[PDB]
Amino acid sequence: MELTPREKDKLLLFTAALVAERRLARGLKLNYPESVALISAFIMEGARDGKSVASLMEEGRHVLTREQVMEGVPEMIPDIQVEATFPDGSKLVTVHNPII
Amino acid sequence: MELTPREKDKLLLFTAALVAERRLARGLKLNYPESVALISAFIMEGARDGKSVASLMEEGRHVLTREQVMEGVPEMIPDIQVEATFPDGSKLVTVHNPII
Amino acid sequence: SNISRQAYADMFGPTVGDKVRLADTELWIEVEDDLTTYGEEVKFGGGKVIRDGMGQGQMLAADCVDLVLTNALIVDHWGIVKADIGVKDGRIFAIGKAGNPDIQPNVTIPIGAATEVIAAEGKIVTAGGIDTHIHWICPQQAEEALVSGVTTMVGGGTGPAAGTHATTCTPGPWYISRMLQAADSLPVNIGLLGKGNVSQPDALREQVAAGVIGLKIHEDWGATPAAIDCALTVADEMDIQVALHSDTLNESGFVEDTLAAIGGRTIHTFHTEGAGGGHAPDIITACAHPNILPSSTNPTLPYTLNTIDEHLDMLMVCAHLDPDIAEDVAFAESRIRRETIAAEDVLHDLGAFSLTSSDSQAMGRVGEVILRTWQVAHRMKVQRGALAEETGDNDNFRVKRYIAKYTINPALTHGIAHEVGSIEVGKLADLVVWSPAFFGVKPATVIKGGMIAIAPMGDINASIPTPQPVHYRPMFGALGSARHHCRLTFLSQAAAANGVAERLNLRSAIAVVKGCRTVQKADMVHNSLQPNITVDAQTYEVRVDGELITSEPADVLPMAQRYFLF
Amino acid sequence: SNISRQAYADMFGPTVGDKVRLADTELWIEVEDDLTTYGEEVKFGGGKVIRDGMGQGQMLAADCVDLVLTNALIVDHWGIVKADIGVKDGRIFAIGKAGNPDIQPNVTIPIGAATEVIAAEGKIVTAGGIDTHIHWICPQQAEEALVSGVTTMVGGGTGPAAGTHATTCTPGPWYISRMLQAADSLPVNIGLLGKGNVSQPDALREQVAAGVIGLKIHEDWGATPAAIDCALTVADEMDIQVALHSDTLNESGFVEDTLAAIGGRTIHTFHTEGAGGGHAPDIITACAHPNILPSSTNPTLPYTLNTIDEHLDMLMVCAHLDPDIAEDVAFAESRIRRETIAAEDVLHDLGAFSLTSSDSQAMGRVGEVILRTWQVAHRMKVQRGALAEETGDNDNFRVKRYIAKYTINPALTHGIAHEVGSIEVGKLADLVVWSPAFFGVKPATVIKGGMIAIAPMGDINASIPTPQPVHYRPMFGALGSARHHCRLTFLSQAAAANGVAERLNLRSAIAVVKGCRTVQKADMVHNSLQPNITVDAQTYEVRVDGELITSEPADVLPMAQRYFLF
Amino acid sequence: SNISRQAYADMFGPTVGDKVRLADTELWIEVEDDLTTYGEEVKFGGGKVIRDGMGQGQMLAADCVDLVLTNALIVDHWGIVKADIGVKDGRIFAIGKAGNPDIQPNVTIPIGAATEVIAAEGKIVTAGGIDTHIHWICPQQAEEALVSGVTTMVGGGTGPAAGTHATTCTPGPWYISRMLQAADSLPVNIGLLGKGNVSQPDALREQVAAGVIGLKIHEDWGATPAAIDCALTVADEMDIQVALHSDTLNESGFVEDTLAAIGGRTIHTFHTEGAGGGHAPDIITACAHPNILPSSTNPTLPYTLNTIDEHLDMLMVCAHLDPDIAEDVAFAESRIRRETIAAEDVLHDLGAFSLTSSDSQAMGRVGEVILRTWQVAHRMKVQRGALAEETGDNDNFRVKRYIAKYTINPALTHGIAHEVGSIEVGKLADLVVWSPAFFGVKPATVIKGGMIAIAPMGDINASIPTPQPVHYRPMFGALGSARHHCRLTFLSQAAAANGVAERLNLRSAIAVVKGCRTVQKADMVHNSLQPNITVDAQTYEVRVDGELITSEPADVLPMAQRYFLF
Amino acid sequence: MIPGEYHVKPGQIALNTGRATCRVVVENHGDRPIQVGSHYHFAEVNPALKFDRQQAAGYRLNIPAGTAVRFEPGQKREVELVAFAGHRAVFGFRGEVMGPL
Ligand code: NI
Ligand code: NI
Ligand code: NI
Ligand code: NI
Ligand code: NI
Ligand code: NI
Repeated sequence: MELTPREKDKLLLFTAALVAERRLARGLKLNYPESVALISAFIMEGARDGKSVASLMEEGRHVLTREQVMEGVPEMIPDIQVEATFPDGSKLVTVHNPII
Repeated sequence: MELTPREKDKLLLFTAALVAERRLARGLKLNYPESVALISAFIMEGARDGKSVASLMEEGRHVLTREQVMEGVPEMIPDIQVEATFPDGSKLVTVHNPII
Repeated sequence: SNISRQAYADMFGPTVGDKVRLADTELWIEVEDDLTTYGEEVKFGGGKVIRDGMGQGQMLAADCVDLVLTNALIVDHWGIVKADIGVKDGRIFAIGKAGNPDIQPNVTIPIGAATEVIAAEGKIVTAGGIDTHIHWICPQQAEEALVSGVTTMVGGGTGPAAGTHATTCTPGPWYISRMLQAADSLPVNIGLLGKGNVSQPDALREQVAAGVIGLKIHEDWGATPAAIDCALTVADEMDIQVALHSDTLNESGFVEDTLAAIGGRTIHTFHTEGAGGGHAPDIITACAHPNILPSSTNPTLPYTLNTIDEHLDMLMVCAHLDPDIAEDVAFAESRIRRETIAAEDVLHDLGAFSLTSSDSQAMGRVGEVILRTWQVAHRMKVQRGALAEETGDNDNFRVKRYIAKYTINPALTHGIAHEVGSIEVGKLADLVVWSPAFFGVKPATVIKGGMIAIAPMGDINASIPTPQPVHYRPMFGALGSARHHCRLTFLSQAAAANGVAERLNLRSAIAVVKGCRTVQKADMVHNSLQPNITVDAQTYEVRVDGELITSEPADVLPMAQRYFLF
Repeated sequence: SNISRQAYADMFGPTVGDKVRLADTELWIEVEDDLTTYGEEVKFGGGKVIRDGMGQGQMLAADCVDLVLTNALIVDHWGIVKADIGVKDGRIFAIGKAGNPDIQPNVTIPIGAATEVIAAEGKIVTAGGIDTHIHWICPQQAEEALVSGVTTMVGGGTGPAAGTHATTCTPGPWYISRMLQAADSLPVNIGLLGKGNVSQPDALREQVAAGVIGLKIHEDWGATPAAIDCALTVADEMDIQVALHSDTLNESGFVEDTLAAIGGRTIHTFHTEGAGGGHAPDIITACAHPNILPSSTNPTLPYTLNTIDEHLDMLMVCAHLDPDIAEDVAFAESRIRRETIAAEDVLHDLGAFSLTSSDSQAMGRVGEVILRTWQVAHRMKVQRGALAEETGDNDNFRVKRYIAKYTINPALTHGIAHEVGSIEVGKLADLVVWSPAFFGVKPATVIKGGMIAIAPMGDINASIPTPQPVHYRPMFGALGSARHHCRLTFLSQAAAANGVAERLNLRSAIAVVKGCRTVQKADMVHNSLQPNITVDAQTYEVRVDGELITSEPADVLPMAQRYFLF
Repeated sequence: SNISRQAYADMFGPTVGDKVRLADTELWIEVEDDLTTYGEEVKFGGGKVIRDGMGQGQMLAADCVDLVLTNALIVDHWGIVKADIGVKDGRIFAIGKAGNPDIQPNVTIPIGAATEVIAAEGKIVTAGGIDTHIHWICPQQAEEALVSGVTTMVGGGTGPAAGTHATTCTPGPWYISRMLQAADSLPVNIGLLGKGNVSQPDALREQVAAGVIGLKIHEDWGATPAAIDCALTVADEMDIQVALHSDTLNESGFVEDTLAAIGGRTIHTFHTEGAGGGHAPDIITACAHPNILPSSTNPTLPYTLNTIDEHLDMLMVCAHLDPDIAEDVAFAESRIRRETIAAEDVLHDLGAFSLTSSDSQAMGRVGEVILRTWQVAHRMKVQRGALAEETGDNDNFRVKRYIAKYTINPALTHGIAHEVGSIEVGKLADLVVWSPAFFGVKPATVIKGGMIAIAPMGDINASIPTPQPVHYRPMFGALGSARHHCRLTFLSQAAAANGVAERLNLRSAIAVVKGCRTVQKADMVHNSLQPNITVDAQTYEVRVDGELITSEPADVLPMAQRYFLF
Repeated sequence: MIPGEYHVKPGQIALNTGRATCRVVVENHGDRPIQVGSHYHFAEVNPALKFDRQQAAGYRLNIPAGTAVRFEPGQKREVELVAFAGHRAVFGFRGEVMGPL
């Protein structure tokens, strides 16, 4: 595989997302780290599919709503940022006020 | 659990395989690292079940086909090797030209 | 006897006339020369050539090399040739024909009892990359860079602090001393840049005397004509380089005023295209001057479909700006221009821009300097075709022009070319071994000072080094004292003379920078063009000799989704 | 001109009169003072104030600070004020108004070419925590503690061995020497405790001469009146502190006998509530004496619903007990008492208990010393309301009282307050930067000796430091020699004089403990209460002046499920 | 009073006459002796024996041990006994009865204020393993080996380079010096092997003078009679060991010619069975000679169902062979023989083969040397029953015979038995503590030079060291200077005399090898058989005194799927 | 498109040109296989191979570098040799020359 440090680091993010993904499935209100991880992993898969940066900046605001997270969590996340390999190389996706 | 460094290292492989496994489910054509990880994890579970080295050397060539991976990927993988604990201890499984 | 060319290729790697495509790009190189004697190639293994009395001689250590890279395909600014590489005392000893003079002809690289062997047949060997725009935001950047193929890192910083997030400056004696001590722990050659923004010369001399090999003028600390003039004066008397990031706001004057302040003195302009910083919107015109050594930072290389979208938002978090404050956002659009972003790629292809760097964690990707340089080459071949200098049906010249951008050119610009920057005898043995399919993306081996420092490694408990999982792990060349012995900390001539290494009790090898004031655009290997370039103040259109310079954004690039897991 | 208070807050952080809630607790602090001159605040960035000739002067390194923390909101035992923090030579230089005297008024902290900047506007800055009850069970405890905001660790141990699992003792010269050498590799200030249980004075003197800054009397090694008397005698002649864990079994006598053996000599009582060890069931009465410096260990802080259930089982694995042997379990119920567990929280709120510690991996959580101290504060405000000392509509006094428990008080108790423990000029620059929303839970930056040692860091290959995943990674202040230069190994005056640092060839900075015998309860900042406390031998009820002291168990706490992934 | 044997076992571990099964194997050991005085056993904990004035005395540091392993069940080549182990100055002080002479009888190991305690009741203690066939392909191999219970590693290499992938050779002065410096960073004792394939004596002397403790003759570098003779001549004059991997191709002669070249001089034959290398197909006959010290590499131990299948493919990647080239594959079948693979297991059981090693990442598993040795013992008991030397209804002799294979025998073979190899007074305290259920698989504690270096450790922030996840983490004995003090770098007498340690500025303790030329087969503890063994040139059948030597392949083995996650 | 693919021009490479060569009939009289490397001094191969050792003096096999010729027991075959170059000094092998020639 020849995994570089950055690829191995993203495996940590992906695994953190698996944790949140299951808790949301149970119907729990997600906390701070669970929310950032869930929305971040969504964006990474978005890039893998070849969606544009512009598309993800928008779709990323519809992953979790205010009624799916704990009190005060939406304000603790003014934005979320993550990079992934798009068809045209590494790009940065910034999602402002992701939870509403 | 008393996990040794080698057991912890395999957890990285297993997790890399989870990534590929989902992308294949989406119907994406797998890239280089995703392919090596997917086929490798298959073999590890094979050993866990108690399949012989000879059996896995063959079954490992039928995990992914040429139409399920990106262009040029089958040639980037002339073989795949992985070790796992079989009923009779650690053994090495070599799969030649796994993707066809 | 006789052997077919294909079987030969499979056994000893390609020879004269054979072509090899670089990774998954449209770039093809052709072996220009082979320094071997057919039938006398050295190969390692059971029953092979390198054995006592055969390809291995009876000479003592002093008369043979320590390491030999067999059947290597060298790609460097001077040629794309097949030959053996001999390494002795951590330095490139020779490039020739390895073997035993006792029984073999034309041996220039003797193999003895004391010689280790690295089999490079079927592999491409290149010098280690040199990134001169590093922000020391975190120590983890070194391993990242090393894994990508960059063996030398020049920049400034003190860690994740506002000043370093924004600028490449290790402020003052205390932080310089501290960072020089921390550098011994890192597996790459390091040189530090101090804060050059001051109108008092002594405040700069102290920093150079403390140990920095250059000074960074950054607009966030005030890139005024007085500050610039001051830094260049001390640079001229201490033989150190100046890196510039000009006044984007045009607060103290326009590009022509900064250029006037510089007064024809030598200077390395960071991110010359401007997105990463500089006079809006014509900082790019600097590439026309003989005293300017221009470089690009990597997020704009090459021009793609998602480039502009990603940029508006990135340029905020870096400079510590505010989207609510109009003045903090009005220049964002003046700083990010599609027009100059597209011209930059073309300017590299022409040799107008001479270096590529990252701008690590401050609008740049530390592990993508090599990767993006080749992506630009691929895209330019696709769009513009062959270069006027090409000869034969290959891309050899374009490859030499682009590889020089992150190897020899950065070394010349910062006065370290006497130590690193290329595969030439006498230079430190910082080499990278690549498999053609992963060229520019994932190295097979990264050698520092004659010792492998990082390489892909499989299951540690496996019966061989190849079983999964295979990921990059630190080797012996990155351990304690072995590392100290295989890396260089670059000091200024003043610091060296002052006994800084002894005072801080530095453990690594020490090198000294020199020749920073005499280099000019004409000295940049394969990239010495001085175009008559203009920028339209309103349309932002870039023009060279009246003709419009532009390019189209890529939708898909090589060295991307086929190699990475994320 | 004029600026509204809200916009001002968003730009430079809160000012006089503004309140900020700490994390998700019910605690509110109010800025008591602001040391700036309105309109002259220093801010870093493009076009901002800190630029040559503007907010940055022309002075040489010796005349300006090395690091400046701009617009900081300081929370310390002495005040909750807004000001700039200047750091020079790894020490707190000043707390005032930073800038350039050339063009700005009231500058007490000069910024020059050699000054690095850390933007603290909108952030809370506090001293580094000090945990004095560490069991050196594993080296990994240091990073854990550092990430939580604890910069100094005092304790004893030799690794995961039965003796260390149970007690904070580095037994004898050999293990002391070995652990002192190992300490150079850790990114926190360290002081060691030896085994103080001996009735032969010379066996103790040797340990102090070997390097320990204190001695631990633990019942597992025999906390008899003879052992106690012996340790205190040597402590008195060598100026080192004694930490006690008394005879729980009442084998040699009751609490009053131990107190008699102590004879009014200075002593730090570990886990004074008793669950973590001590005379059953009245070891808590010790907090009434002027010579006793009482502390709590953290698993009992604060009293919650799952506290008792978890405790019965935890108290087994630690002391190396057996659930089958009746005598090994009969005292479990005598040691874990709801009555004293509830009184402890109240006693902290009143200032009867003066310190908080962990008791790492031996009935304590190394990374939760700060976290739990604030949870107790929150719970006490909720139950008891405002403290008699409060002034204004805020919780400023309660905050000062509780922060002192893990900062200055532990430093006074162990004779290191001359070096660390608070933000006061001359003290080592061990500072922690917090974002109000994560106060007490997850630090934005942890500074050791003037260098960032650990901080949250995102994707290393990213274009900025913020992209995911963001987790704590070691910085330059934690690397080789830079670390040695930014950390302190505390020695006893005897060891220092004997040349122990030179003999073991210790690489870090060395500090010496002093003033361990003269501190008394009256010296504990904000926590000097000596209550007339009694414990009912049968009901275990705690009473102060006849009134019953108790509290209710919490079902949910702040700084818990909203911040952690597991 | 009186106590039943079962309760006694549960409290202090098994005593004389009690049996314990090793892990999940069919092997049973029986306590042969107990050195305690019933009722006077020392136990640590609250209310237990080791307390001031009781089981702990008043003696100064010089008169008591630093560490005491209480109630240990020792398994060594000399006995399987119950006793206390005293460690002083990093060395085994005594094996006897620990306590306080003041009030206890028969105390030979005094416990004082300076004594740390490790509770070994119910645990098995053994010496640290010694692997003499290490390929330094990556530094990560050390932690892997340490975790398995191997405390000393002897081999050669320079990292992941072709030469090292294939051979255990650190080629020449430069690489030897570099690797010796890198060794200070590793937590295991290390000794290096140089490239012994040369027909010029001076090229070898230099390597020994540079620091190697032995020379490896490998067929890939030419294992010719001239090379062999040359290496043995220098070995004889410098007192260093020679490791051999003979001419598999029979190019320079057959096994009898190599044996002739050796001329009765001392030599350690690597992988004597032959699969891992050596004259095809009778290299195994070497075990019949008095001057040959034979060892096996681990992938062939023991003979199982998947052995042959896995081997054909493994033997390719290692030697750098090619499946297309007929000559590169024709000998694969000549090298991998079911006949010799089955005889090897039996030969170990008989004491014909004296050592076990790994052959790390070059046809061997670095973390399975101990594990596989016991799997062979289990399989041999199952197939052949009790050994002729067994006494009583136990497997004590077979256990002593097999444990010697990776402890004392490897130490004798390489001239380091004066320092390590067994639990005997005066030897370095390299000890491993095992829980009977995990014997040979996963250690409870690994002690290096008197300090725990690696051990299983649970949640770092937990209230105790046991909560999940529990995995192996480095301890204090593996940190900076503490590690340097607890590990040994073995030098040759020449290098030591030449001042190599001082010149390279080596930080660890230094030991010197001696007695490499005088050891012979008769000196191998419990494994000195010299069978009249023959191999049929065609059928490859192994015969000892005419009788056929063979065994059946296992389908399932202990110490496998029940303990590992992958 | 195959990443890193070669485009080898067709043809052949002539090996060890301009050097003396000779042919020798060799036969393995041993009972175990023998394999000889390309650069091994032929005159000093395993004594079980019967051939004119006097003719093979200073010669090695004329085969591509790194390859080998195997001789099964009883195998008889004619091989082509090529003369050593350089200093023509043989050191090592069975130790029969250990000097020039
Ligand atoms: Ni810039
Ligand atoms: Ni920059
Ligand atoms: Ni305690
Ligand atoms: Ni404790
Ligand atoms: Ni071998
Ligand atoms: Ni080997």
